[PDB]
Amino acid sequence: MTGAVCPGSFDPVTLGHVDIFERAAAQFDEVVVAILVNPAKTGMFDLDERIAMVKESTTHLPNLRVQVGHGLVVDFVRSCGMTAIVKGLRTGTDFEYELQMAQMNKHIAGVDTFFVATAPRYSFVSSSLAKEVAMLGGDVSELLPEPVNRRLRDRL
Amino acid sequence: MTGAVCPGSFDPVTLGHVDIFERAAAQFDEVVVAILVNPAKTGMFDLDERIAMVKESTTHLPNLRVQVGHGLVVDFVRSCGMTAIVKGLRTGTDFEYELQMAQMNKHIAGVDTFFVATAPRYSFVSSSLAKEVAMLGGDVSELLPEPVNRRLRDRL
Amino acid sequence: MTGAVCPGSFDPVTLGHVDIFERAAAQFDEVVVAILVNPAKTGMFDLDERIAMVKESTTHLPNLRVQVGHGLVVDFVRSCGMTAIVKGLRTGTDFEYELQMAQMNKHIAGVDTFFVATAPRYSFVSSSLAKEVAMLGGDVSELLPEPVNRRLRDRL
Amino acid sequence: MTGAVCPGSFDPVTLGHVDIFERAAAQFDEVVVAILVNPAKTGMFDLDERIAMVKESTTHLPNLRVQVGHGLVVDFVRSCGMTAIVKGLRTGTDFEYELQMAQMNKHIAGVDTFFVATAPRYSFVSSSLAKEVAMLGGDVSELLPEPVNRRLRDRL
Amino acid sequence: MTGAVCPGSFDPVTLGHVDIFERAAAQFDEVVVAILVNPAKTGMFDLDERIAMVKESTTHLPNLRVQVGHGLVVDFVRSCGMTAIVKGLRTGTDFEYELQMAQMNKHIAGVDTFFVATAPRYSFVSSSLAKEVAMLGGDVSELLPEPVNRRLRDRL
Amino acid sequence: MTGAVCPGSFDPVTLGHVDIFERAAAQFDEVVVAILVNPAKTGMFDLDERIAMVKESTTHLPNLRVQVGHGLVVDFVRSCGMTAIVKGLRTGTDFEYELQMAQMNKHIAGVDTFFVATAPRYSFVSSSLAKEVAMLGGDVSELLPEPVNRRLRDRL
Ligand SMILES: Nc1ncnc2c1ncn2[C@@H]1O[C@H](COP(=O)(O)CP(=O)(O)OP(=O)(O)O)[C@@H](O)[C@H]1O
Ligand SMILES: Nc1ncnc2c1ncn2[C@@H]1O[C@H](COP(=O)(O)CP(=O)(O)OP(=O)(O)O)[C@@H](O)[C@H]1O
Ligand SMILES: Nc1ncnc2c1ncn2[C@@H]1O[C@H](COP(=O)(O)CP(=O)(O)OP(=O)(O)O)[C@@H](O)[C@H]1O
Ligand SMILES: Nc1ncnc2c1ncn2[C@@H]1O[C@H](COP(=O)(O)CP(=O)(O)OP(=O)(O)O)[C@@H](O)[C@H]1O
Ligand SMILES: Nc1ncnc2c1ncn2[C@@H]1O[C@H](COP(=O)(O)CP(=O)(O)OP(=O)(O)O)[C@@H](O)[C@H]1O
Ligand SMILES: Nc1ncnc2c1ncn2[C@@H]1O[C@H](COP(=O)(O)CP(=O)(O)OP(=O)(O)O)[C@@H](O)[C@H]1O
Ligand SMILES: [Mg+2]
Ligand SMILES: [Mg+2]
Ligand SMILES: [Mg+2]
Ligand SMILES: [Mg+2]
Ligand SMILES: [Mg+2]
Ligand SMILES: [Mg+2]
Repeated sequence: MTGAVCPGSFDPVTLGHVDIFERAAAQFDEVVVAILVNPAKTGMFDLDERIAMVKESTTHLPNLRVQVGHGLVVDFVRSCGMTAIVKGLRTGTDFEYELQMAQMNKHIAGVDTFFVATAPRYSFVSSSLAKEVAMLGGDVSELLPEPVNRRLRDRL
Repeated sequence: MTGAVCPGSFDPVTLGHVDIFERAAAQFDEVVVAILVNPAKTGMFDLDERIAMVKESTTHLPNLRVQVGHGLVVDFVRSCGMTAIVKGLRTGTDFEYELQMAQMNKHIAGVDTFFVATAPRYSFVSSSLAKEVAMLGGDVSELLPEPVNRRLRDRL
Repeated sequence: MTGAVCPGSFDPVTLGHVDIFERAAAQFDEVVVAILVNPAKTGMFDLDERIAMVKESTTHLPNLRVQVGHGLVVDFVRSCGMTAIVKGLRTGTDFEYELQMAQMNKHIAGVDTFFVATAPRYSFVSSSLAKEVAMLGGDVSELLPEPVNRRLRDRL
Repeated sequence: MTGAVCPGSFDPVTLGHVDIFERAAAQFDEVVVAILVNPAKTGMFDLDERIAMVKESTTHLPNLRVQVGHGLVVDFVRSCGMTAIVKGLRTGTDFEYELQMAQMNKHIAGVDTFFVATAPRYSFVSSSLAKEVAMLGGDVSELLPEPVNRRLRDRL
Repeated sequence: MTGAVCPGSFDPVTLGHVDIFERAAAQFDEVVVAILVNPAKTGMFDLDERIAMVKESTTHLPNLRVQVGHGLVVDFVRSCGMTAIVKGLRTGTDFEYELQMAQMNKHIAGVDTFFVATAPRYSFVSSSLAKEVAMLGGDVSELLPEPVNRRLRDRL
Repeated sequence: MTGAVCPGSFDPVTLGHVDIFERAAAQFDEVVVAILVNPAKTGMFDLDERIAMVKESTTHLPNLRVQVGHGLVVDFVRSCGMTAIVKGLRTGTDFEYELQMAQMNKHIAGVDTFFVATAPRYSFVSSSLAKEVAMLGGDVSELLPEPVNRRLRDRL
């Protein structure tokens, strides 16, 4: 059984993430969305809200499951009995930076990384930027799934 | 039932190629190496020399098959009953070019593309560069597989 | 009295082009689309087919005019009584190439260049890529304007 | 009446900024230099000194005015009755990064962004780097307008 | 007598650094590894351990010496009676960023900078990334000289 | 006994070139400018015109010599009793291309490459671009040295 882990902070999940989830889900037997803890960076939502927002936006994906990660991505991936990561890429800069982590991840663990190009529509969409805009009152509603919008309309 | 295509000219196959082959064969049920026809320009090796070279270097990959394509990659992909292309990336610049190709392929045919970062040790290997060096007497034997080295000796 | 020129081959105009046109026409009193002659190589469409295509897609832009240029863009620009070029950019790589052109144009003629980021939805559209796909039977109709789609049908 | 807002922190303004100011001022009816507040990042000068340094360096630009911005750039721009931003770009990396903000800024507000390539002379000039060098005793005097130099010769 | 300074934090030195050291040492009369103090960023090792780790890994390099730097790299270089810096580059992004510092360093001090491309083997190797992996239990032993490994096997 | 080679076509030499020459001549005991033969394509200037141009612009560089190379640069380099190539870099993109070349040269011949960032003032100068502009009547005289300007006048 083929499989890939999609790691990230998903704080919050965006239509950009959901496109990746779908695209990954179309090509692997299982996909595991791994929500990584950052103990240094406090963020807008906590895990329960995070998982919940991913679960609500991915109901149409049976082979996909959501799960909290800790420690080294590669350790998490291997603990899923998988050997592959799937990440989106918006630009060549992202690639130059993801490249190093991917080559490190192969070196230490035999875990490979597959990259998908962002969808043209959402290429400018990122969690941090959507937050800041939303904080300052801008309408980011067309860039996020409704589960996320409802919860934002609660943090007004 | 999971499957990816690796399109390219493989004129000739390199260790870089073989690496992508292995890496895709490990994650998909089926891999199809697609040797693509270009009219301008004609290669150094002929279509059958290329299939032979690809077959000869992939004997350890039982889920891997080699076919020859004409026309759009997506037409070729759709015709294998597959919806997914796999390619290696050397640099951020490669990515920016392939990103345009990838999105255009997805738009016209729902065919997605998965990218895989070069292995550190072959990041400089490309077939055009290896050929240029071999024509002028440089030893590229450690960058190509034995089947290829063989065919190259008989052009000294 | 504020004016910019959009130089290019527009062989043929795409929705990407039209987007830049609109975006420049909104910010300058006058926009001049400059169809530039290249000897090597000859296009797919002929000079008058290109003007027709540009006129036909810009009927909603009253401050926009189309002229044909030969030679250096800066000579053409200076001759419209203008000091400013406007171009779209797809990627960081586009920028690095155009940056050299821009600075060289400013040095030799005091002509400046204003760059405008591609619209997300057309970031993959270029005329050469659209042509390549159309020659091989892919549907690019959603990336080009109706006047162009029309002329393309009559080459199937 | 055409117009563009030049936003930044201008702490302090550099000959790099002044070139942009001039170049923008040559193509729009009005230009508004917007000095953005960062409540997180304390910096070398405060607003009054900032505005003053810009005002002293831009006396030769009648259509230009200087003004403090708050909140979302796009909200500021719209409050000036304008629909355009003008930013300098030094490299393809800057572009990849400015691209996302620009596409976001169009999405949420219809505000467009125009980019100008830095002048070859000042391509390495940036406020933060000039500060650090000046802090550590290096002579950055040829990279900053005299209004800024005099004030630095006061912070020795 | 020709010479170049190799500045960095070397916390800790990697096989990536050692390749650079060697390559620099092969082309200049002397090389001075300059270990720069960052008073803001606390790091894993302190200077004595840092110098010691470099000294133990560079015994085979007679023309090379190790030394603590303070203040402006260019001031340090000039204090060695040298006029050149040598740095490794992994990617085009690094280059775009090192370019600005190098052009600044020429401007203020006539100090030039030479760049060497990383070795394919170690292209993904960096001190910070090796630390994090090692912190989290990954085996980075093949990416660091034995002097560094022994000391890491002490911080378990 | 320290030495570097500067390979290139120098068709013709520019101020950019001369800058690299000076910068290398300041740091190595010997510099060899290597004018490399290309069959496709033939230049604007002939091999002896190029040597003359390089000699005429480097009279102030006593440790600099000009030879003509055929074949691989590394063969030419090894034959000067040298192990080092020196090249200028304009952009991150230049770097990514030259990085492949550099690593391939090191692999096949132990020949290393040192890169030097363009001087700000000539960052846009390349010989192909200067030629294109001169053919169409633009004044490139401030970007090339007098010996070259001379030979160009006699092609107006
Ligand atoms: N809009 C988008 N399109 C395609 N892939 C995206 C994407 N946004 C994010 N991704 C991918 O999915 C991964 C998980 O995202 P996160 O790390 O949770 C935050 P982000 O949205 O990437 O941007 P941020 O790190 O600037 O907040 C990212 O590393 C990226 O590879
Ligand atoms: N050393 C390497 N490492 C990883 N991927 C590589 C690689 N070399 C090539 N690839 C990928 O595999 C695909 C097939 O390659 P081809 O189109 O047959 C020729 P090439 O070897 O890429 O070099 P060239 O196109 O510069 O001659 C390419 O699209 C490329 O992305
Ligand atoms: N989809 C798009 N979005 C934004 N700008 C674009 C664009 N496509 C083209 N442009 C810009 O408009 C200018 C005119 O384009 P042309 O030179 O006529 C051909 P092209 O459509 O860029 O593709 P090609 O040159 O790869 O065939 C280009 O310099 C480019 O920067
Ligand atoms: N030297 C230069 N040449 C051209 N444009 C420049 C420039 N320096 C800055 N700019 C542009 O003007 C904007 C305003 O500058 P600021 O944000 O005040 C600081 P900065 O000088 O850009 O560099 P920094 O952010 O590293 O301090 C920048 O975002 C950049 O787009
Ligand atoms: N693996 C590698 N290959 C080639 N050059 C490298 C290299 N790692 C580092 N260098 C070069 O040597 C310099 C000194 O390194 P340091 O600043 O001590 C930490 P680093 O290993 O570069 O990565 P970091 O800054 O992400 O921790 C770097 O600026 C880089 O130019
Ligand atoms: N303005 C400049 N500043 C710094 N380095 C430069 C430079 N112009 C060229 N160089 C470097 O010197 C080397 C020799 O150049 P050549 O191959 O002779 C032609 P070119 O002048 O680079 O432009 P072209 O190749 O685009 O026509 C190049 O490899 C390039 O890296
Ligand atoms: Mg993130
Ligand atoms: Mg190819
Ligand atoms: Mg074109
Ligand atoms: Mg800033
Ligand atoms: Mg560092
Ligand atoms: Mg050249």
